[PDB]
Amino acid sequence: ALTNAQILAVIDSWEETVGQFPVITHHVPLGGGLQGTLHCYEIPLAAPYGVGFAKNGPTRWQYKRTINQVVHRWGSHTVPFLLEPDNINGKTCTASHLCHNTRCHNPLHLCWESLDDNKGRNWCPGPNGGCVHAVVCLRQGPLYGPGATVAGPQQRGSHFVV
Amino acid sequence: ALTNAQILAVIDSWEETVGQFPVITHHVPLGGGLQGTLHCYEIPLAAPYGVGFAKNGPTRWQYKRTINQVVHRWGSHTVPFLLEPDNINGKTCTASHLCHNTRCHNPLHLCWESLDDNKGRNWCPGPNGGCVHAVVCLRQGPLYGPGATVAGPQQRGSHFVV
DNA sequence: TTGACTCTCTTAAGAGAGTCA
DNA sequence: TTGACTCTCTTAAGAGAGTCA
Ligand SMILES: [Tl+]
Ligand SMILES: [Tl+]
Ligand SMILES: [Zn+2]
Ligand SMILES: [Zn+2]
Ligand SMILES: [Zn+2]
Ligand SMILES: [Zn+2]
Repeated sequence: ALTNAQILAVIDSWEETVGQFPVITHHVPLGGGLQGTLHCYEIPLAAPYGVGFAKNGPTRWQYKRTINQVVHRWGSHTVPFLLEPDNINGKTCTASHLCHNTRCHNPLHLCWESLDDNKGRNWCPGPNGGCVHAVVCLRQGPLYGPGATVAGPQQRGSHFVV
Repeated sequence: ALTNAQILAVIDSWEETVGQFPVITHHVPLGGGLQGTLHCYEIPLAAPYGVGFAKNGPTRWQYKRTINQVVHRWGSHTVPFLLEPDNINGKTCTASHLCHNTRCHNPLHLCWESLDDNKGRNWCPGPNGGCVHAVVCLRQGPLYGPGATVAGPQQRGSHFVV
């Protein structure tokens, strides 16, 4: 098992490497009709990605470090949270992009929460539109809005009441 | 099946059978500290479920009818929408429970929308809490709230900015 | 020890189709 | 014809692990 010092060193080498990713400025909706700016540190689209990083899926990467001849590997966005509890309320903790930008590995753009909380940020009105998340959103969710419903509630007869 | 008249006959037969399901009253949060009341028509927990209905999964059912001697089968919640486009913006249309009650088959609790719109209703603040869905929600989403984030955005060094 | 690939799995909102009687 | 079971698949937010040099 890695000591807490070894984990800290893993987190430090991860931050060192990610800090050299290309930094892209994105203008984003905050809610309430406001505009804000996020700076994402984006993993490259193709190899090489950076020391310790490899792509295991179209938008999935892993970080790998070998310590005392033992290979350790983590999901690439989970590394900032290696000193945190890994579950809550019986649910696994997941890396959650506050910037909604999968390639971004900026730890200031990530939080550590259940998959349901993670997903729900897709529909949040944003920090200036009424977000109620205790760890506040950085932007309005990309899927927030009136939606595109094709057909609403309806019946042909009179068998039903709401 | 194929013709419009045949499709109307399927919707009417479905409504007649579901109109005989047990009607269960559920009191629900509306948002804004308000409460409302919904009447769900709930498919039975075990066989028999009703004429034409069979369970294909723990919370999945199908409706089956024999038309021109050929069996036609649909997901049990899709029948009200058989005359609607089955996609929108290149996304499949799905039956979306406004009451968030899978066993309910009340078509006044169903709409027809992309899977993303469907999912997002889980986190909607509700019709009295700021819902912006064009086809309005019937209740606050069961997952709306501050969340239970274990760790927020953080860095150990000074390589990152928001 | 390291890079660049390969594969399958989880979750919770949803689906389609076959085997018997 | 109808009922009651079986099985796997889709999506988009997320994961773990093997092989080879
Ligand atoms: Tl997310
Ligand atoms: Tl739903
Ligand atoms: Zn970012
Ligand atoms: Zn939020
Ligand atoms: Zn209902
Ligand atoms: Zn809504």
